[PDB]
Amino acid sequence: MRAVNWNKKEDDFSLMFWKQNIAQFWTEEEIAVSSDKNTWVQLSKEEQIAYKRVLGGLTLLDTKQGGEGMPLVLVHLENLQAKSVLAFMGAMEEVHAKSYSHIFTTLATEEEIDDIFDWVDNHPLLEKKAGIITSYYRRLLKPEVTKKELYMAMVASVFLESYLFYSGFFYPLYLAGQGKLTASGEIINLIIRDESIHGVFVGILAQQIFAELSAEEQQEVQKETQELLMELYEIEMAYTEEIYTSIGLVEDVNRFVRYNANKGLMNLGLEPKFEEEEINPIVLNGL
Amino acid sequence: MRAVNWNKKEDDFSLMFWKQNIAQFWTEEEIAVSSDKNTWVQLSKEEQIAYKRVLGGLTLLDTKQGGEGMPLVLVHLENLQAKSVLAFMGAMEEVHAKSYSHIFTTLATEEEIDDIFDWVDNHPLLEKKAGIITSYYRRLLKPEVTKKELYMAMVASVFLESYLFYSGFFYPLYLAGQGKLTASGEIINLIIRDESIHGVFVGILAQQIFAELSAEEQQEVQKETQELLMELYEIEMAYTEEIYTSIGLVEDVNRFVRYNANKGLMNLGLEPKFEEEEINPIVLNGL
Ligand SMILES: [Mn+2]
Ligand SMILES: [Mn+2]
Ligand SMILES: [Mn+2]
Ligand SMILES: [Mn+2]
Repeated sequence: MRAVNWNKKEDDFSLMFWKQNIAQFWTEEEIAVSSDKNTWVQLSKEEQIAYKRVLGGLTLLDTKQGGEGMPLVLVHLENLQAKSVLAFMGAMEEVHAKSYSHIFTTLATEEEIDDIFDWVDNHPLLEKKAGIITSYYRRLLKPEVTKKELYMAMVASVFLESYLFYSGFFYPLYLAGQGKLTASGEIINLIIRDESIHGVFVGILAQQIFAELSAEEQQEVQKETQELLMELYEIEMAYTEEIYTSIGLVEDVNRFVRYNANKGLMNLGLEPKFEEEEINPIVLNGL
Repeated sequence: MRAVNWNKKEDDFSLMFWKQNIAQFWTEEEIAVSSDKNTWVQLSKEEQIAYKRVLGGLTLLDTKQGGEGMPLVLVHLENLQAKSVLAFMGAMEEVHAKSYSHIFTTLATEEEIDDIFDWVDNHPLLEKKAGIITSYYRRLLKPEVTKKELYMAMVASVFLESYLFYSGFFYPLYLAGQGKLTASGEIINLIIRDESIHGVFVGILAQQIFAELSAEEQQEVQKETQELLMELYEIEMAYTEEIYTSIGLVEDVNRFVRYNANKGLMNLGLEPKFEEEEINPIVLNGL
């Protein structure tokens, strides 16, 4: 039975990703958020509610990535060095999820926080998008999985990591790029720094598996990936309209969703699907 | 679908375990092992070989705990705050496993390190003892698991990290308690500091599940647990004879194995099985 040996490379990249993930280690106690109270209180109630809602959705996605996505993908890997990096990534999803609570405890009353988790837990769009992603992960709950099943779980993980978070990341970046909620904006920027590297790494692993598929299974997975892309897109378009119609930003965020969906695809070594468009410089300045 | 909400307690202990696990965070790059070369080179051939053999075994066990044990147990938990702790613990098993390589790269040649991993990978005792523990984890590879199956996976996990590692931990501690290989002994003490709290935590969760079992399943699990304890003890007696006969420390290590088996039992809220004996004061000083 094999032990992990870091003095003999199992691949060309797991060590550098390991070192970068651990270099980027952080926890919420390193950022005081209370100085955001000042700008929080100058936001309209629509702006506040949008911010809370998006953070709630992000919390849910990270809870699923830490609790199901990284653990079930990593258990089936044979590459012990790569497994290690995914275990570390998995812990950081929990650090991310807990981070949002740290922001909530400063910006919202105990009752307002109950409100938001009730809204998450009962939300039909969040349930649909989480249900879809996690159905690929739950296929892995069996002793032996096919390469195709593992590949599609990794596509789903990248689509979560690189694509589905961004309808949520948009708004904290937008506010931070205007000097509002800048402490919370820092925390969001730490999460994004981690997720950028998560997405690349999982996408490298997927590309490896794809090369081990037959020409046929390669076609089947391309067809499934395009369908998954578009089913999530339709959910995301409904989610952005729900969240941002009150504040006039639906078209802005839609551009940023498509931009990030193309980044996910590129992480998988696939061609972009959406035409390039001008993304808001204020959110680029919040990055 | 539920998101983790750290502003409402899901139990009355996960938060303090989360904080302590993260307070204890460390990385191998924080301990330079090069000052150990001095004492390494004054060890006899028998001593050097026993040290490399035990570090090899420990590398194997941490590999399985990070790669199967924490992930499969955590995925079935419903408590989202507890899940989070276990995912953090899972990443630190990979930090543990990688730390042994860090010790190896300073003490041993590339060829010497190949020799060790060839020996761990083909070792029949290490295979049997890993295989026994990992068989409880592999039962969890299915959509629905029983309370009984989860409980026995948690017993196995505590048996691994409160009991099975200690036939290995003994030697680094025994050397470090004589002022030898003290830098490596630091890294071993950091691993033990983690494992000590991993064990307590998994055992709290096991006790919770045991309370949700029927009286009859409670009896069945008590029986399985005692049988498991003793099957592993027999394997440990063979391992300790193989490793420590050459250096005159078999009876010393056997006492430390029993002591730590009693700790594992106590972590599960069970009675100790072995008499209290005096453990080698030199390993206590290494700790
Ligand atoms: Mn995350
Ligand atoms: Mn991630
Ligand atoms: Mn460990
Ligand atoms: Mn452990």
